[PDB]
Amino acid sequence: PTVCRVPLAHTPTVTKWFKGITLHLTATRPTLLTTRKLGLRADATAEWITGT
Amino acid sequence: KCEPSQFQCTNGRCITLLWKCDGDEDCVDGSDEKNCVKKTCAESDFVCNNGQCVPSRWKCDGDPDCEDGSDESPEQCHM
Amino acid sequence: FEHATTVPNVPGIPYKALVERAGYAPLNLEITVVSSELTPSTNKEYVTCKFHTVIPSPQVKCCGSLECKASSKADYTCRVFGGVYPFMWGGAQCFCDSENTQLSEAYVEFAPDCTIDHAVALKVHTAALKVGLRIVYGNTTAHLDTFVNGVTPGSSRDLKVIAGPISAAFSPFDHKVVIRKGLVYNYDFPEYGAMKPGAFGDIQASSLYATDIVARTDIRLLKPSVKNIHVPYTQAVSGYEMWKNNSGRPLQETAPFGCKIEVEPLRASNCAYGHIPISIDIPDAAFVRSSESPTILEVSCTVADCIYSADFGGSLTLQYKADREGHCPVHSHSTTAVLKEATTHVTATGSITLHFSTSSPQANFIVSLCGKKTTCNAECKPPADHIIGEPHKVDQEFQAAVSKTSWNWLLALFGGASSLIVVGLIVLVCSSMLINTRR
Ligand SMILES: [Ca+2]
Ligand SMILES: [Ca+2]
Repeated sequence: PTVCRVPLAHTPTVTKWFKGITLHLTATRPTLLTTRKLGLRADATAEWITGT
Repeated sequence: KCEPSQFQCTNGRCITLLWKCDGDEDCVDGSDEKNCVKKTCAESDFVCNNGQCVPSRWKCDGDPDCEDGSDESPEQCHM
Repeated sequence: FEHATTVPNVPGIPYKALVERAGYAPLNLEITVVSSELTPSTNKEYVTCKFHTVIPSPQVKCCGSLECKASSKADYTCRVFGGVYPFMWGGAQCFCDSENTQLSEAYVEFAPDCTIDHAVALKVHTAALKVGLRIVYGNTTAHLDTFVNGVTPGSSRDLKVIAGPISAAFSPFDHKVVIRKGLVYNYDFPEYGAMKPGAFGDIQASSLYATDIVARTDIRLLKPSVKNIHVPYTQAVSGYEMWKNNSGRPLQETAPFGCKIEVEPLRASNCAYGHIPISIDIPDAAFVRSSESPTILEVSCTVADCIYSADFGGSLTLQYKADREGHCPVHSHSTTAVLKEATTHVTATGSITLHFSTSSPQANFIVSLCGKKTTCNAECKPPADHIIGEPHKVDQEFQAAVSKTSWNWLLALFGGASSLIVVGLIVLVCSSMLINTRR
């Protein structure tokens, strides 16, 4: 076991509207966007995002 | 305390393991270097008869630098 | 005294209550759920990883026959092939032409790098909840970790709190769980002994260093074809590798109720579900006589501006006339409005501005200033911001969630309809006996 230096992606911009958000994501390389709701149902998502 | 991902100085502040036994003093009292077995000397680093790692420029500079004085012995550098 | 309080289990928003007994000044109670731990009782079934196929050196009997002998090793396949005539660097290794026989063996092992890359198949039974609390009563602040089962008198020093059973039994884990390098999955792994080739758990063992390895990896031994010495074999792909390819996403990302799944031990931390019927036992020294506490002769609450939001989007000023200085508690006796502070300085006559949070579009909550309840009436507008970064402090009721203007109009329409119904009733009863007396 050891420690590796991993990249930090560009912090996304959040557009706020009624009962939702928009993430404006910049990723030069495949990056993972994971979401989940904090209630009885998760509705979890997973995506590898490349590009803006 | 702090996680095994960090090495604790003998001060209370802990630096990561990549900074321990790396040849650089980053503990206030130097407790991250004077414990590991990385006793190697650099390519340009002169080595005393006592084993200390002294820069090559320090050799026969006119003043004793190393503990045993081998850096300024007449045998080690003729005068 | 015992204070039956029901603290909502959400980690970080204090729950403000007020405890009184006749003849004593009210006390401010603040219970904060700092951390939660859902630790289930686990049982280690087996350990799996990528297998290492071990093909021993072939055995050749030049003019004779070889037998297959039973072995304990994992997936021990053993076959005997006649008429081989094997070749090494140097030519023929046997002197017979077609009476030679080759013994092909191939068992399976644990790869050397499995001390890191391996999965632990666990069966988890019912879970237990352990919470760290921050009871602040009066002036003292206490820290204690208690088990939410309803019977343990978990007590730091003297507070003697009992955490009653959680209202809704919840667990992010199903009966079977796979742990691999800190990632926790909800996988229906095969049982110990029923292993399929090409599926997760085709090789199993109680420990990485145990001698009881069992495997079913479909090792088929083939007849040698080339002249050079060869053991030809074909095998199913590693079920561990296939599962690693199509594992899905971990519970650390698919968990409900915002739970943090952690390993060693397997636990879910900081979950927000249900309610904790917590019973407190305040030391009698904290309480004080009403005679010594300041008394409020007249207090009136006027509310300046309010938006119902997750944060403290309300302001409240009240003018009091107290006969004596000191400190006094402030508390909102409603579930739809919660005050930010718990105590304030009381000096003769004055006014104090207290910020609160509400979810109803009408601040119709009743505030207490060391007794002498007062009612506040307001006109709470919707918030300007759409998305906030902080949880809601009060629940969403039904009676409070509808404004009084909307209540007035809904009641007006329903009462109008009932009014037509009742006037119809009175007119038909007034006409019935009139017709009866007509003849
Ligand atoms: Ca260092
Ligand atoms: Ca010198």
